[PDB]
Amino acid sequence: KQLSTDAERELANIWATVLDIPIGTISASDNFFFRGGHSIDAMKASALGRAAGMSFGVADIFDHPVLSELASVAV
Amino acid sequence: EPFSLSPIKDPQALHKELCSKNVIPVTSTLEDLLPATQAQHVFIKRGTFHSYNWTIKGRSLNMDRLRETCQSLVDRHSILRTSFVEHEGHPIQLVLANLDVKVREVQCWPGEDPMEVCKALWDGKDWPTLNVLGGSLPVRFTLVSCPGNEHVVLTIQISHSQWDGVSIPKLFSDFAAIYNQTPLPPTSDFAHYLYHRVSSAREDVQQDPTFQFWRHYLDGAKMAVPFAQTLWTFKGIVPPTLPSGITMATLVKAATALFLSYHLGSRDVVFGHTVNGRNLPMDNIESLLGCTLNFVPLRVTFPEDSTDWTVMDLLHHTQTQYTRALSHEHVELRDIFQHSTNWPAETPLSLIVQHQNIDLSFSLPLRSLDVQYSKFARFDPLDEVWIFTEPHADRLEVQVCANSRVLGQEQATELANNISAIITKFSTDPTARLLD
Ligand SMILES: *P(=O)(O)OCC(C)(C)[C@@H](O)C(=O)NCCC(=O)NCCS
Repeated sequence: KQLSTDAERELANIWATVLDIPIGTISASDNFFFRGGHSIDAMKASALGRAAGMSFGVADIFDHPVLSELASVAV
Repeated sequence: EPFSLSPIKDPQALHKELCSKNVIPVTSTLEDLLPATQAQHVFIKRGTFHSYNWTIKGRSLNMDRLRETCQSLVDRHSILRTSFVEHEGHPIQLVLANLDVKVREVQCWPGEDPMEVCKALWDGKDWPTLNVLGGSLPVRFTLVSCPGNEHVVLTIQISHSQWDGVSIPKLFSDFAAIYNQTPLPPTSDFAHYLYHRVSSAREDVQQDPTFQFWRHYLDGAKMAVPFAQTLWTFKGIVPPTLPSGITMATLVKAATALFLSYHLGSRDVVFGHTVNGRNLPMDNIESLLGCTLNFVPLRVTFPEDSTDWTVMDLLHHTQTQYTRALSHEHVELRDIFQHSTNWPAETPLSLIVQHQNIDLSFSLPLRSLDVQYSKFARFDPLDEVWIFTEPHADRLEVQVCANSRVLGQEQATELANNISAIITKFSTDPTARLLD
């Protein structure tokens, strides 16, 4: 499933760095925890989010574990 | 705005006094002065002190560059040039600048093992005479060499008030980059973390969402004490398979809650757990060096009629009881108890669970050099019991650490076994009902 918004793209790049998985393998329907993330990865993702101008916290990643859903609630 | 959190009127006079008693170097300056956090203090009171040891072998090793790297590392991270002291019974931190780092150096006899020399210094004087609250800098370097300088041990000593699991790897990767002359991004320091916490607090404490959250979260709760030389007890199990949507940490905490439920006679349990303290919107919060850890209450409430609760129900509940607190986990525990409960502010946590989902192995890729890691460690609990869980590739290791007067060997062994057994049972059958 293809990345469709700018937020989805920026978020995928963040997941790629934090999970050390290649960007090409990330689809919009991917689940952060199923791809191997845990609470500490989520903390790092959230911080990298801020540096890219997105805004979400660790709780948002637990509530919206799927990439496309997380990209909507980021501000 | 440096010194804006100082609890002392003339911070510069304190520094001058310490210089004149030869506790800190006379050519240092005072860059800042702040209160020490409760978590920093937990570690300092328990003598928590480490020596991170790097055995380096090869012909290309450059001793001058090692020395200079120690100096540069301290210039970069202000927690590493922080001194701790008490004022009116309360611990503060002095952040020094213009600090010259002096490496303790040993040139061994032929045939002498450098590591045995480090061990001898460690046990003979380095930890037995440790007095962090006397104000002497806890961060110090030692370099022990065989003749020829092709086999060297480098040592960094440090108080646990100065690092945590998220950030310690950055100390080693920064060291390597500076040695290798690789470029480094700018970073923040621990002081910036303390200023950021205070700026997000509200001046009226009854209007702070955080203390409102804790008040509701802990309403009607009671914190029981499950248990009345320092001992470590270990127990390995096969790595658990994780039910969909559940983290390993949740599994460990649910197991602990079930255990306590039975051990006490209670459906409503509160115990402590370790959180990373880095879920805050501040620049470089993921990488800054310091101890941002916090030990906070976790509450798990079984229904009065749990007949139908499954393991999954317990897992989802336990996980939600952690995530509800994510935005509020960063405040001092004594402030939680003072502003959000009837409990005495200095009420201690008696059981603390730490899940170690951080780096467990370390590297120092110096440029051909063979570099091995090892460490020495002191940690002595007071009346509390600690349960650590380490997730390795081949096993999940459950570790119990407590004083023997609180938990004797047989009791500790049984605790480790029970928590392990419950974790495995949860893993192999998550759809089961709690009447196992
Ligand atoms: P998540 O559900 O995967 O993790 C929860 C945690 C609360 C276990 C994790 O977020 C965490 O804060 N800390 C564990 C790391 C830690 O601080 N280790 C000890 C430092 S020396």
